[PDB]
Amino acid sequence: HHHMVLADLGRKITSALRSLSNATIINEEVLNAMLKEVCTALLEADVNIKLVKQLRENVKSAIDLEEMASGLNKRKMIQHAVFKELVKLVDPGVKAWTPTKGKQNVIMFVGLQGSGKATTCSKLAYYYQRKGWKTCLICADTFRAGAFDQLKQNATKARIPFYGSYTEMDPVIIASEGVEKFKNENFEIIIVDTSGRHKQEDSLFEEMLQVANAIQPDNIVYVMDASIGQACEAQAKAFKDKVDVASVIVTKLDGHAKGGGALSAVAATKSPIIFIGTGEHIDDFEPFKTQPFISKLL
Repeated sequence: HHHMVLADLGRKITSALRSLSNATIINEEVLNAMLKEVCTALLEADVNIKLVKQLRENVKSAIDLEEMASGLNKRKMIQHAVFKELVKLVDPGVKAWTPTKGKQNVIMFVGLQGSGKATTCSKLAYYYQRKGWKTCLICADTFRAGAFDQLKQNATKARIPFYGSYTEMDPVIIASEGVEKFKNENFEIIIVDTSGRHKQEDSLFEEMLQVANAIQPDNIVYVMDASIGQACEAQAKAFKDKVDVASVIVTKLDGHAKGGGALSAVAATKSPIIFIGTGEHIDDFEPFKTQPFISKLL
Protein backbone atom coordinates (compact mmCIF):
# COMPACT_ATOMS: atom_id res chain seq x y z
CA HIS A 1 0.00 0.00 0.00
CA HIS A 2 2.43 2.60 -1.41
CA HIS A 3 5.24 0.90 0.53
CA MET A 4 6.58 -0.01 -2.92
CA VAL A 5 10.07 0.62 -4.28
CA LEU A 6 8.31 3.14 -6.57
CA ALA A 7 6.33 4.86 -3.81
CA ASP A 8 6.97 8.48 -4.81
CA LEU A 9 5.70 7.60 -8.29
CA GLY A 10 2.69 5.96 -6.65
CA ARG A 11 1.74 8.91 -4.45
CA LYS A 12 1.65 11.23 -7.47
CA ILE A 13 -0.42 8.94 -9.70
CA THR A 14 -3.02 8.02 -7.08
CA SER A 15 -3.51 11.68 -6.14
CA ALA A 16 -4.18 12.37 -9.82
CA LEU A 17 -6.62 9.45 -10.02
CA ARG A 18 -8.12 10.30 -6.62
CA SER A 19 -8.71 13.91 -7.68
CA LEU A 20 -10.30 12.78 -10.96
CA SER A 21 -12.74 10.33 -9.36
CA ASN A 22 -13.76 12.97 -6.80
CA ALA A 23 -14.65 15.46 -9.54
CA THR A 24 -18.27 16.58 -9.40
CA ILE A 25 -18.54 16.27 -13.20
CA ILE A 26 -16.23 14.30 -15.51
CA ASN A 27 -15.30 15.89 -18.84
CA GLU A 28 -12.27 16.41 -21.06
CA GLU A 29 -10.92 19.39 -19.09
CA VAL A 30 -10.82 17.29 -15.91
CA LEU A 31 -9.36 14.40 -17.94
CA ASN A 32 -6.63 16.54 -19.52
CA ALA A 33 -5.57 17.97 -16.15
CA MET A 34 -5.31 14.43 -14.76
CA LEU A 35 -2.97 13.26 -17.53
CA LYS A 36 -0.81 16.35 -16.98
CA GLU A 37 -0.28 15.26 -13.37
CA VAL A 38 0.40 11.64 -14.36
CA CYS A 39 2.61 12.47 -17.35
CA THR A 40 4.64 14.75 -15.09
CA ALA A 41 4.82 12.03 -12.42
CA LEU A 42 6.31 9.61 -14.96
CA LEU A 43 8.87 12.14 -16.21
CA GLU A 44 10.04 12.87 -12.66
CA ALA A 45 10.58 9.10 -12.43
CA ASP A 46 12.94 9.48 -15.43
CA VAL A 47 10.59 7.80 -17.91
CA ASN A 48 11.52 8.61 -21.50
CA ILE A 49 9.32 11.39 -22.89
CA LYS A 50 8.58 9.25 -25.96
CA LEU A 51 7.08 6.62 -23.65
CA VAL A 52 5.14 9.24 -21.69
CA LYS A 53 3.71 10.77 -24.87
CA GLN A 54 2.67 7.35 -26.20
CA LEU A 55 1.00 6.62 -22.85
CA ARG A 56 -1.07 9.81 -23.07
CA GLU A 57 -2.22 9.00 -26.61
CA ASN A 58 -3.19 5.45 -25.61
CA VAL A 59 -5.29 6.77 -22.72
CA LYS A 60 -7.14 9.38 -24.80
CA SER A 61 -7.69 6.88 -27.62
CA ALA A 62 -9.26 4.35 -25.24
CA ILE A 63 -11.55 6.98 -23.68
CA ASP A 64 -14.52 8.20 -25.73
CA LEU A 65 -16.04 10.81 -23.41
CA GLU A 66 -18.15 12.22 -26.25
CA GLU A 67 -20.13 9.02 -26.89
CA MET A 68 -20.55 7.15 -23.60
CA ALA A 69 -22.95 4.25 -24.03
CA SER A 70 -25.16 3.11 -21.17
CA GLY A 71 -23.78 1.04 -18.30
CA LEU A 72 -20.25 2.44 -18.57
CA ASN A 73 -18.86 4.24 -15.52
CA LYS A 74 -16.37 6.65 -17.07
CA ARG A 75 -14.49 7.63 -13.89
CA LYS A 76 -13.71 3.99 -13.13
CA MET A 77 -12.82 3.45 -16.80
CA ILE A 78 -10.53 6.51 -16.75
CA GLN A 79 -8.60 4.92 -13.88
CA HIS A 80 -8.28 1.47 -15.46
CA ALA A 81 -7.16 2.99 -18.77
CA VAL A 82 -4.43 4.66 -16.70
CA PHE A 83 -3.83 1.41 -14.80
CA LYS A 84 -3.90 -0.71 -17.97
CA GLU A 85 -1.47 1.67 -19.67
CA LEU A 86 0.88 1.78 -16.67
CA VAL A 87 1.12 -2.00 -17.06
CA LYS A 88 2.11 -1.70 -20.74
CA LEU A 89 4.80 0.81 -19.74
CA VAL A 90 6.73 -1.72 -17.62
CA ASP A 91 5.74 -4.88 -19.53
CA PRO A 92 8.15 -6.11 -22.24
CA GLY A 93 5.34 -8.00 -23.99
CA VAL A 94 7.45 -11.17 -24.27
CA LYS A 95 7.13 -14.44 -22.37
CA ALA A 96 10.22 -14.92 -20.22
CA TRP A 97 12.30 -18.08 -20.02
CA THR A 98 11.39 -20.51 -17.25
CA PRO A 99 13.30 -23.60 -16.06
CA THR A 100 11.91 -27.06 -16.74
CA LYS A 101 11.36 -29.45 -13.85
CA GLY A 102 13.23 -32.70 -14.38
CA LYS A 103 15.64 -31.03 -16.82
CA GLN A 104 19.05 -29.41 -16.27
CA ASN A 105 18.84 -25.63 -16.70
CA VAL A 106 22.14 -23.77 -17.02
CA ILE A 107 21.86 -20.03 -16.36
CA MET A 108 24.78 -17.67 -17.03
CA PHE A 109 25.08 -14.21 -15.46
CA VAL A 110 26.50 -11.05 -17.03
CA GLY A 111 26.71 -7.55 -15.61
CA LEU A 112 28.75 -4.36 -15.62
CA GLN A 113 30.82 -2.92 -12.78
CA GLY A 114 28.81 -1.75 -9.79
CA SER A 115 25.67 -3.71 -10.71
CA GLY A 116 25.50 -5.99 -7.66
CA LYS A 117 25.77 -9.00 -9.98
CA ALA A 118 27.88 -11.03 -7.54
CA THR A 119 25.30 -10.87 -4.75
CA THR A 120 22.38 -11.06 -7.19
CA CYS A 121 23.67 -14.50 -8.18
CA SER A 122 23.23 -15.68 -4.58
CA LYS A 123 19.65 -14.40 -4.38
CA LEU A 124 18.45 -16.28 -7.47
CA ALA A 125 20.15 -19.50 -6.36
CA TYR A 126 18.55 -19.18 -2.93
CA TYR A 127 15.26 -18.24 -4.59
CA TYR A 128 15.08 -21.53 -6.49
CA GLN A 129 16.48 -23.28 -3.40
CA ARG A 130 13.39 -22.38 -1.35
CA LYS A 131 11.16 -23.51 -4.25
CA GLY A 132 12.51 -27.08 -4.10
CA TRP A 133 14.96 -26.94 -7.01
CA LYS A 134 18.34 -28.67 -6.82
CA THR A 135 20.49 -25.59 -7.43
CA CYS A 136 24.20 -24.78 -7.45
CA LEU A 137 26.61 -21.90 -8.06
CA ILE A 138 29.67 -21.60 -10.32
CA CYS A 139 32.10 -18.67 -10.11
CA ALA A 140 33.81 -18.39 -13.50
CA ASP A 141 35.18 -15.02 -12.43
CA THR A 142 38.77 -14.11 -13.31
CA PHE A 143 40.84 -11.24 -11.88
CA ARG A 144 38.60 -9.95 -9.08
CA ALA A 145 40.94 -11.08 -6.26
CA GLY A 146 37.98 -11.99 -4.08
CA ALA A 147 35.16 -12.99 -6.41
CA PHE A 148 35.59 -16.62 -5.32
CA ASP A 149 35.83 -15.65 -1.65
CA GLN A 150 32.55 -13.77 -2.00
CA LEU A 151 30.82 -16.81 -3.49
CA LYS A 152 32.50 -19.19 -1.03
CA GLN A 153 31.01 -17.21 1.86
CA ASN A 154 27.74 -16.34 0.10
CA ALA A 155 27.08 -19.96 -0.89
CA THR A 156 27.75 -20.70 2.78
CA LYS A 157 24.83 -18.37 3.54
CA ALA A 158 22.25 -20.57 1.78
CA ARG A 159 24.19 -23.87 2.02
CA ILE A 160 24.29 -23.89 -1.79
CA PRO A 161 26.76 -26.18 -3.61
CA PHE A 162 29.46 -24.03 -5.20
CA TYR A 163 32.35 -24.85 -7.53
CA GLY A 164 35.16 -22.47 -8.47
CA SER A 165 38.92 -22.01 -8.50
CA TYR A 166 41.30 -19.36 -7.20
CA THR A 167 44.28 -20.39 -9.33
CA GLU A 168 42.87 -21.54 -12.69
CA MET A 169 42.91 -18.63 -15.13
CA ASP A 170 40.63 -19.51 -18.06
CA PRO A 171 36.97 -18.78 -17.20
CA VAL A 172 35.80 -20.97 -20.09
CA ILE A 173 37.30 -24.10 -18.53
CA ILE A 174 36.13 -23.23 -15.00
CA ALA A 175 32.52 -22.89 -16.15
CA SER A 176 32.72 -25.95 -18.42
CA GLU A 177 34.17 -28.17 -15.69
CA GLY A 178 31.67 -26.62 -13.29
CA VAL A 179 28.65 -27.38 -15.47
CA GLU A 180 30.01 -30.87 -16.20
CA LYS A 181 30.31 -31.63 -12.48
CA PHE A 182 26.80 -30.49 -11.55
CA LYS A 183 25.08 -31.79 -14.70
CA ASN A 184 26.28 -35.32 -13.97
CA GLU A 185 25.20 -34.70 -10.36
CA ASN A 186 21.61 -34.15 -11.57
CA PHE A 187 21.25 -30.47 -10.67
CA GLU A 188 18.24 -28.67 -12.15
CA ILE A 189 19.38 -25.04 -11.76
CA ILE A 190 23.04 -24.42 -12.64
CA ILE A 191 24.03 -20.78 -12.15
CA VAL A 192 27.31 -19.52 -13.62
CA ASP A 193 28.71 -16.15 -12.52
CA THR A 194 31.03 -14.33 -14.91
CA SER A 195 33.42 -11.43 -14.19
CA GLY A 196 31.96 -8.17 -12.89
CA ARG A 197 34.88 -5.77 -13.39
CA HIS A 198 33.67 -4.78 -16.85
CA LYS A 199 32.99 -1.08 -17.35
CA GLN A 200 32.19 -0.82 -21.07
CA GLU A 201 29.52 -2.81 -22.87
CA ASP A 202 31.78 -4.29 -25.56
CA SER A 203 34.20 -5.80 -23.03
CA LEU A 204 31.24 -7.62 -21.48
CA PHE A 205 30.13 -9.20 -24.76
CA GLU A 206 33.57 -10.73 -25.33
CA GLU A 207 33.71 -12.78 -22.13
CA MET A 208 29.95 -13.39 -22.39
CA LEU A 209 30.20 -15.11 -25.77
CA GLN A 210 33.39 -16.97 -24.81
CA VAL A 211 31.77 -18.70 -21.83
CA ALA A 212 28.40 -19.16 -23.55
CA ASN A 213 29.77 -21.14 -26.51
CA ALA A 214 31.37 -23.72 -24.19
CA ILE A 215 28.74 -24.46 -21.53
CA GLN A 216 25.81 -23.80 -23.91
CA PRO A 217 23.49 -22.26 -21.30
CA ASP A 218 19.71 -22.35 -21.48
CA ASN A 219 19.45 -18.69 -20.39
CA ILE A 220 21.63 -15.59 -20.03
CA VAL A 221 20.73 -12.93 -17.46
CA TYR A 222 21.78 -9.30 -17.70
CA VAL A 223 21.92 -7.66 -14.26
CA MET A 224 21.29 -3.92 -14.60
CA ASP A 225 21.80 -1.09 -12.11
CA ALA A 226 18.53 0.84 -12.25
CA SER A 227 20.18 3.94 -10.75
CA ILE A 228 21.09 5.03 -14.31
CA GLY A 229 17.45 5.77 -15.17
CA GLN A 230 16.23 5.57 -18.75
CA ALA A 231 19.85 5.08 -19.87
CA CYS A 232 19.08 1.35 -19.51
CA GLU A 233 17.64 1.54 -23.04
CA ALA A 234 21.12 1.45 -24.59
CA GLN A 235 22.21 -1.47 -22.40
CA ALA A 236 18.98 -3.44 -22.86
CA LYS A 237 18.97 -3.04 -26.64
CA ALA A 238 22.63 -4.03 -26.98
CA PHE A 239 22.48 -7.15 -24.78
CA LYS A 240 19.25 -8.49 -26.30
CA ASP A 241 20.61 -8.31 -29.85
CA LYS A 242 23.66 -10.45 -28.99
CA VAL A 243 21.99 -13.41 -27.23
CA ASP A 244 19.35 -15.97 -28.15
CA VAL A 245 17.42 -16.01 -24.85
CA ALA A 246 17.63 -12.69 -22.99
CA SER A 247 16.47 -11.98 -19.44
CA VAL A 248 17.07 -8.89 -17.30
CA ILE A 249 17.26 -8.60 -13.51
CA VAL A 250 17.03 -5.02 -12.21
CA THR A 251 18.75 -4.18 -8.92
CA LYS A 252 19.00 -0.98 -6.86
CA LEU A 253 15.43 0.10 -7.56
CA ASP A 254 15.41 1.80 -4.13
CA GLY A 255 17.09 4.99 -3.00
CA HIS A 256 16.43 6.93 -6.21
CA ALA A 257 13.52 8.19 -8.29
CA LYS A 258 14.96 6.79 -11.55
CA GLY A 259 13.64 3.27 -10.94
CA GLY A 260 10.37 3.64 -12.84
CA GLY A 261 12.22 4.94 -15.88
CA ALA A 262 14.65 2.02 -15.92
CA LEU A 263 11.82 -0.53 -15.95
CA SER A 264 9.99 1.16 -18.83
CA ALA A 265 13.29 1.53 -20.69
CA VAL A 266 14.02 -2.21 -20.59
CA ALA A 267 10.37 -2.98 -21.36
CA ALA A 268 10.53 -0.74 -24.43
CA THR A 269 13.35 -2.91 -25.82
CA LYS A 270 11.05 -5.96 -25.48
CA SER A 271 13.58 -7.56 -23.12
CA PRO A 272 11.92 -9.83 -20.51
CA ILE A 273 12.42 -8.66 -16.94
CA ILE A 274 12.38 -11.77 -14.76
CA PHE A 275 13.22 -10.60 -11.21
CA ILE A 276 13.57 -7.48 -9.06
CA GLY A 277 16.24 -6.34 -6.64
CA THR A 278 14.72 -4.16 -3.92
CA GLY A 279 17.40 -4.02 -1.23
CA GLU A 280 20.32 -5.70 0.47
CA HIS A 281 18.82 -8.83 2.01
CA ILE A 282 18.93 -12.26 0.42
CA ASP A 283 15.13 -12.77 0.44
CA ASP A 284 14.79 -9.21 -0.93
CA PHE A 285 14.45 -10.68 -4.46
CA GLU A 286 11.19 -11.28 -6.31
CA PRO A 287 9.99 -12.11 -9.84
CA PHE A 288 8.61 -9.46 -12.15
CA LYS A 289 4.86 -9.89 -12.52
CA THR A 290 3.71 -6.62 -14.05
CA GLN A 291 0.03 -6.61 -13.06
CA PRO A 292 0.71 -7.26 -9.33
CA PHE A 293 3.56 -4.73 -9.56
CA ILE A 294 1.28 -1.98 -10.86
CA SER A 295 -1.76 -2.83 -8.73
CA LYS A 296 0.28 -2.59 -5.53
CA LEU A 297 1.85 0.59 -6.93
CA LEU A 298 -1.60 2.21 -7.07
